[PDB]
Amino acid sequence: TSAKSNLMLILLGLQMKEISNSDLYKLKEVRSVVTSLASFLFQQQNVGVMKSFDSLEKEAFRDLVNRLVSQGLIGLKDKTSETFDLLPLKNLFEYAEKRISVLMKLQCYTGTVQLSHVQEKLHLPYITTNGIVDVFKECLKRTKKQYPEVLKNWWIDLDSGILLHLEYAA
Repeated sequence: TSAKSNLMLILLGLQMKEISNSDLYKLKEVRSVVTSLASFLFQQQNVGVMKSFDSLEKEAFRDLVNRLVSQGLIGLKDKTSETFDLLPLKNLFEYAEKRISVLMKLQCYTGTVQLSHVQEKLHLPYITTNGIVDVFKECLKRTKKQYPEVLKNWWIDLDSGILLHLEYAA
């Protein structure tokens, strides 16, 4: 639980179909996350360089936000107002959940998820392999929590696709 994963979840659980970059920043839980990456950026400045901490908070914040946009988890719905579309993230999570639950009802152990298939089922050509793993990683984590009696452990290998590994308890 750190960095853009924490922001990923903040977003994931928002209820809004979208949110403006502006508003998103004013959220308390989001500030805790940037102030954290903020301290790293301060330690990382080159000799002689000295930006204000706020300059670093805002900078950390844009970096945290782009981390998700570059993997396709959130979409920049409107550049003009800096509004993000939170749906790609909510659908990608939902799609994850469904796959995990079916593979389990089938006792699959090891199964593949192709990136192109996910881009096609949902309708987002910008999702990336990293974006897919981070979502399935979180879902597999929650699944083990809600069903200890079913899922013992899990792993995600890579191909352009992820290889999901599942091992059961009873």
